[PDB]
Amino acid sequence: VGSLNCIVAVSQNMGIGKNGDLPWPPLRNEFRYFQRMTTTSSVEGKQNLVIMGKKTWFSIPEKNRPLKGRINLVLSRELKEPPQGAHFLSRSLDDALKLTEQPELANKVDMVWIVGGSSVYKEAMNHPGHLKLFVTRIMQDFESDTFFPEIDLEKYKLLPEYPGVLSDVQEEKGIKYKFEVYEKND
Ligand SMILES: NC(=O)C1=CN([C@@H]2O[C@H](COP(=O)(O)OP(=O)(O)OC[C@H]3O[C@@H](n4cnc5c(N)ncnc54)[C@H](OP(=O)(O)O)[C@@H]3O)[C@@H](O)[C@H]2O)C=CC1
Ligand SMILES: Cc1sc2nc(N)[nH]c(=O)c2c1Sc1ccc(C(=O)N[C@@H](CCC(=O)O)C(=O)O)cc1
Repeated sequence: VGSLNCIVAVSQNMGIGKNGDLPWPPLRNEFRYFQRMTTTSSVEGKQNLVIMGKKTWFSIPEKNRPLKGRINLVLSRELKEPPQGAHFLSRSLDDALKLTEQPELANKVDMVWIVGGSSVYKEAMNHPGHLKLFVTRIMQDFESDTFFPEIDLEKYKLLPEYPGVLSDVQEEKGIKYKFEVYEKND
């Protein structure tokens, strides 16, 4: 198994969701960035693993589930088995990450990407060791009912460059946004 990473898009007021979807209208190139980051694996013969809560799973359009080219894992303590289309089910983040070490996955998984929601982002952000956050800053306020936890900048350093991530301001549908990469090690 390789690196541990979170990825999120967040408004200025720290919103990530409203009513089971995103706070903003569809930003097609932003979605494509999510796809490219989470799918792209530098290691031959491996895929990346995506870890998500149950509501996040059901917020992805059924036509796009499972996220293609990635191993899809859902966190739930109420489900008895993975939802239709998903590959794995875990009862805790610690369990999911230990599973990547088991014989069924140990040599299949390159990067791990945590794709939300709010509880798993908060727990991940405080997981030991080396972790990166790929954050899209949506530069407007949007009504939301689900929020991103606080990024502790004493530990998470905003990187001044990263290969493959555009540095300039993007704009779709009249909404400006920018890509950021943070890293901690503790
Ligand atoms: N802007 C963006 O980047 C993102 C936006 N979103 C949005 O956020 C909303 C969904 O997020 P949110 O409401 O936070 O919900 P989650 O996706 O976190 O789903 C919560 C459910 O997942 C299970 N769960 C969560 N964490 C764990 C855990 N560590 N171990 C075991 N089970 C866990 C629980 O299910 P159970 O009760 O079955 O145990 C819990 O009720 C939607 O609006 C979605 O569109 C989501 C991700 C990213
Ligand atoms: C669950 C997360 S993490 C995240 N991080 C960033 N930067 N942007 C987001 O919008 C999301 C979301 S919400 C989301 C909902 C649907 C999809 C989706 O349907 N993705 C498909 C299709 C992508 C595409 O149509 O461009 C894919 O990754 O293959 C992706 C993310």
